Amino acid sequence: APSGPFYRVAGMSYLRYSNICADLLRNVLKEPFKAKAQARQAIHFRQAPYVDGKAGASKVYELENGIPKTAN
Amino acid sequence: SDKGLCGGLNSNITKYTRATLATTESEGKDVVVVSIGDKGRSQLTRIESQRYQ
Amino acid sequence: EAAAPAGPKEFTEVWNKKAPSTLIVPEFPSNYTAVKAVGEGQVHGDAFPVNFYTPHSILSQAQKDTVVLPGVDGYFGVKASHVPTIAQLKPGVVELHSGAESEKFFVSGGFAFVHPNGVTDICVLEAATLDQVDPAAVKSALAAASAAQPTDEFEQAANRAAIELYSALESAVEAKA
Repeated sequence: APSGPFYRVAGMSYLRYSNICADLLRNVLKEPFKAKAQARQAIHFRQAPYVDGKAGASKVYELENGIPKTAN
Repeated sequence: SDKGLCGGLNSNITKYTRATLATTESEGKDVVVVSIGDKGRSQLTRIESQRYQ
Repeated sequence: EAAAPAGPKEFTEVWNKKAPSTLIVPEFPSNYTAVKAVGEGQVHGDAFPVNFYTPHSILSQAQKDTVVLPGVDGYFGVKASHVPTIAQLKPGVVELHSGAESEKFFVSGGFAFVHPNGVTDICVLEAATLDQVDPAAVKSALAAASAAQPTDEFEQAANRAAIELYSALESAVEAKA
């Protein structure tokens, strides 16, 4: 449906696009420097939408390899 | 915060939440209240539960 | 039309009525910045302050005389008093110049500002200097990028981003100075 850049017409946000470009730069670094990459790349949090004060169960992100490049 | 041994941190911004929210909502507008950290999900769902998504 | 002047000093007038006086006024991120954009200055000749930023590291806050940024319509240089510019950058080489020496950070994207008071700001997400990059791993991943063809265009939005980042990284070190 929408217009704009190539990520924006796919439903991909700019924060997902610029992070997909970010960790893909961190993947090809040298190994003394690539050791400092998956530290700042891992996403470890959870969420729960509160419809009326009762959440549901969860949505737990435990990814150590960056933002999901798959569809969302 | 997440663990709640901080002693007056998470309660202070929930005072500052409604001191900021009620300042800027007098036009009959939509408000979504989010919390980062589960000490707010025990503190904000009893003071602002109708606007907590 | 400016009949609604929102601002940090104007947040306090409504906050002194509905919010009680028991709390002090909440702070704002404008109260922690010594440099703004609308108050001119900071150039005083042929230099201009350059603030090169990642979310995890402040890479430069000195004053340079030439900054070469990889904008999406190509590379462009920034002298002392450039035109005020909000330039979106593609993957490429941000090149700083304080004199005869140059530092070449390869960035992954993220915007770059030139402000009407002569200050400039480069706002990237990951900036690796080219000595931290080895080219043996770069086009082996492009061999994994431009070969797989998923017709789901969320994945080839990522694969197009994978192609232009790795290919601009190959010529970042193969065109060495």
